[PDB]
Amino acid sequence: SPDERLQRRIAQLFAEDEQVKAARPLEAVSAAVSAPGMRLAQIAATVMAGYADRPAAGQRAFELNTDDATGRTSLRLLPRFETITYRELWQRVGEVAAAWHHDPENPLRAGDFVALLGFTSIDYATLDLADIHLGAVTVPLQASAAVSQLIAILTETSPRLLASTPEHLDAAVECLLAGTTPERLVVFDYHPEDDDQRAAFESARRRLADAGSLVIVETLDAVRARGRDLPAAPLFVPDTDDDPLALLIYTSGSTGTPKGAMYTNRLAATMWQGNSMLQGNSQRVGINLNYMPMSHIAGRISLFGVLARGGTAYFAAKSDMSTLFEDIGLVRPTEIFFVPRVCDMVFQRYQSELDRRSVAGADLDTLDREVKADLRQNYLGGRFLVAVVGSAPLAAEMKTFMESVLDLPLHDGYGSTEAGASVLLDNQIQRPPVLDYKLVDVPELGYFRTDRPHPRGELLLKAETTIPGYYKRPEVTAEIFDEDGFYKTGDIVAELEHDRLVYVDRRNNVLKLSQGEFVTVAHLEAVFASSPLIRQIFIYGSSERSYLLAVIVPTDDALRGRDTATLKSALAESIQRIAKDANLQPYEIPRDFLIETEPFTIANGLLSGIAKLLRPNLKERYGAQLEQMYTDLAT
Ligand SMILES: Nc1ncnc2c1ncn2[C@@H]1O[C@H](COP(=O)(O)O)[C@@H](O)[C@H]1O
Repeated sequence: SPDERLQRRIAQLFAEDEQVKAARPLEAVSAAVSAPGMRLAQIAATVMAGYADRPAAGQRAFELNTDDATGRTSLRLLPRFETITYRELWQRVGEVAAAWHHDPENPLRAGDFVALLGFTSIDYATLDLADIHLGAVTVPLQASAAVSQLIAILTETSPRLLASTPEHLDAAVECLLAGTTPERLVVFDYHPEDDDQRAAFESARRRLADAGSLVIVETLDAVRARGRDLPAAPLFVPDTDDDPLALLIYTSGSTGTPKGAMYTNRLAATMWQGNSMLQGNSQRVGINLNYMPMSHIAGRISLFGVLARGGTAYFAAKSDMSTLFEDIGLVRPTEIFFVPRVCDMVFQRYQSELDRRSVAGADLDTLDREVKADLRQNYLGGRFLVAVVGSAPLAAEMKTFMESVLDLPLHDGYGSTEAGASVLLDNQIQRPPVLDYKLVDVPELGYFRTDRPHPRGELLLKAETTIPGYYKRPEVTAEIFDEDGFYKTGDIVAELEHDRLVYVDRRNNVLKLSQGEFVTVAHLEAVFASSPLIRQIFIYGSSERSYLLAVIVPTDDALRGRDTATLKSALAESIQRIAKDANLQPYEIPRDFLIETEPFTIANGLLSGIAKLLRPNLKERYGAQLEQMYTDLAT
């Protein structure tokens, strides 16, 4: 059977693979972690002691290369990873915490805010745990946020320390020049031998000097060396009836201004011991590649859930996924969380390889099997026990495809920053943490409890993992809870039967075409991902119009040897074939579109940090062009 075959691979792994064998969670440690009165920092401490000698975290090895022509010295990555142990990481954490707690003039205290501007890394983990160690509130800033937004965040949270990576010092210094509250700027992920990083650092210190700031600019290495000669810091443990704030996770609802979702000491502890499948509540060996930012809930769960199981968390070299598959192939994780964008990258690799190897003497469906086998064992590392997709919808055909590549199920996990990570797993309500739910009719979008095969409406939730609200935004907080205490997800679902729900789309993505047919734009975007010719797609509509438009980023091979006209016909053809396969309505098919050779990225503000389309920014970028296309066509 399919499970039988997969279970045969795992038995081989545990017989043969000694890294895997050595990373099995310890029952005694898991027991201690799930102990009743344990608070967040005690959990961290227990894990670190319990797994002290094991590799905890890894990063790419690197070299420093001097170009004798330019004279410039740059950090260069090597194709391997280096690890540090639980003991070493915790030692580093304790050093930062001692430095902060025992500072002679201006020490940090429980409840102070600390702001962090980074990706995900050993240094990030060090700073984040040190906050936890002292009961400081972590504010992990989104790299994708505009400086104006960052300043808004800092104004609101009044942190006493700001920490930043070199690539982010430009935004960090503008925040500090603006008269915000941090007293120290701590640079991390910092290699002074790299000229570009050194220049960013020395610029940062000299601009703050020139401007007469009293901010102390320093390196994380220097903070650690200082704490190394200071007494041990106390471990923060709130009293039994207290649940102080521990973490703010900023998230942008249906339009991009950040609101800080409040995670209390208790809610943050669920990332170590809550029951998702990627949370630390299991005995699965956790060797994983962390490629999502610590500013997002999925990044934090990926780190803390792995640490909770005594596994090893490897950090991706880059935040834009440009090293993602090289990293996965080197790490060979025993688990992944996919976002759909990553499934896209796998599909594009497949299409490319298949097209390339499809020579005259080929047997094609045996070739398909061979390309997928190569993807599986080599591109993705061949050590997977489990796979999950989440954060955004995956179309049925791409799910079918990915399962064919992985040769195991691809679990669909639905959750949110506000509601919690688990909520729905493969269409099944997860209890715990869900306490109850209901569907509420949405008459103006055509979703009623009395709809056709299955009831439809907005999902409203109660769960143990729901946030209490957003930090200092109580009128915004008021709107996400109904009179009875239900969290309004803003998501449309269908109820197949009790506790079994199918995600449709966000309420705000449901559009009524003029003839009165509703379309779901994010869902249709997912469907057209299966076009072998489409690299990215943004689908756009107007309720004043009868049909959809799109902005399509073609693949490199789709582009090759074609002019604009030919490229459009080829895309249009592919679009029709995909629509047929997914049994789409005629009105669900983009009837024209813009060709865009510039990919949507984090850097140009069109992708989020977890590679989701940022709809408000895409509407602002292409909306005028698109409406003009509507007008030209109507003419
Ligand atoms: N498995 C999934 N399928 C479809 N959409 C999802 C899934 N998981 C999360 N989402 C979407 O992501 C939103 C939460 O985003 P975030 O707070 O960034 O995790 C949800 O309200 C959904 O719109």
